Amino acid sequence: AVGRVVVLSGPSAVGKSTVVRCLRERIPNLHFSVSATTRCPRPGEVDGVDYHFIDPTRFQQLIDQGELLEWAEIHGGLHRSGTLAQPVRAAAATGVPVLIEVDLAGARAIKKTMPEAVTVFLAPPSWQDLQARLIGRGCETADVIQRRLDTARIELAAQGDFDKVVVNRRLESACAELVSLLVG
Repeated sequence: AVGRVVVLSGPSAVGKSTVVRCLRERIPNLHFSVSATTRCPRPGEVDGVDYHFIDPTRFQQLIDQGELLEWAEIHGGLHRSGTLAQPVRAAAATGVPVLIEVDLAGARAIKKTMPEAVTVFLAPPSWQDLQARLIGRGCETADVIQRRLDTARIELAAQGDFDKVVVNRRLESACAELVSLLVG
C-alpha cells in the first residue's frame, strides 16, 4: 500500500511548527521531507537530515530535469531551497507516510508537479484568533502590522484552493486530524 503524501501549509504565523512536532512524535516512521538547499551547512546540521546540501549548479540541473516539486529564491536570490521529488516518491513507494511543510506558493507548486499529494490548509479558528497572534506583544510598527493583517487576509482567501482545510481550534485536535490524514 502506497504511503500517503501530505502537504501542510497555511498563513505565515498560524502556528504550523507546533503541530509539526506533534505529528512527528505521534507517528514514529513519518518521513518529514528534507529540503534541498544551495546554502552551506551551519555547524551541527547533517546532510540528508537537516537538508540536502547541493551546489548552485547541480541544483540548476535538478530544476531543469523536473526533479523539484517546488523551489524558490531565498533572501532575494542569495540561495535556493526546494523539495526534491525522488525521496518523497521513494518514501511513499516504501509505504511510509510523508509530510512536506511549505508556504502557500510551495504548496501550489507541488500540486502541479505531484497532484496525488494531499494539500492541507491549516486555518485559524477565527479571524480574531489570528489577528491577536499577529499583533502579539505589539513590538512592531503600525505599518508592519497593517501589512501583516493584509497578508493574512489574502492568504486566508486562498484556502479554497486546497484539498483539505484543518481548523486549528486546539493543538491536539488539529494534530489528531492530520494523523488521520497521514495514516489512511
